[PDB]
Amino acid sequence: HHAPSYRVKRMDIAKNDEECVVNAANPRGLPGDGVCKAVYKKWPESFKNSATPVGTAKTVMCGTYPVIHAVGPNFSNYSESEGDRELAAAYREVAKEVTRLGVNSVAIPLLSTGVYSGGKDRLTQSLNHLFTAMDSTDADVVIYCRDKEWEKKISEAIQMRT
Repeated sequence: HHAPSYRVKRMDIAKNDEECVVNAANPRGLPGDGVCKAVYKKWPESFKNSATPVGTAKTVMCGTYPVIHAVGPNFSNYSESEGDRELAAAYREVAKEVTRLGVNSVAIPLLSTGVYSGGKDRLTQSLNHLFTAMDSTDADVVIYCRDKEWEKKISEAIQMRT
């Protein structure tokens, strides 16, 4: 009867200690930048046939370790309305993959907050969708960020729900 938890860590997600990782992927399975680039530096072979549409997730196993490539929308290309739907869908596929894989924990970045943000602060939007999808899962979720003010805000958002 372990208590499923949410935690935040301010560090490179490629160094995670969880049972699987969510990559903030692009649709074509390219090395990309930011989080995707850091994931490519550690598990480049996880990009073998990882291309998948926006709003979906595709898991590639690296030995026993799952890399869940979750493709959020680029808000430079998507409208606020359609991008919101796609961002929800990506996270819903993450929850389904995490459940299917039977993992006890998962490392997850905030989708669509880096170069896909359209130059808007999307912390609250992305985190809200992350919770909406992951709340009904029982895996321990560890959210990764790099910015210290973002760490504070994510931590505050987690603490205030209980």
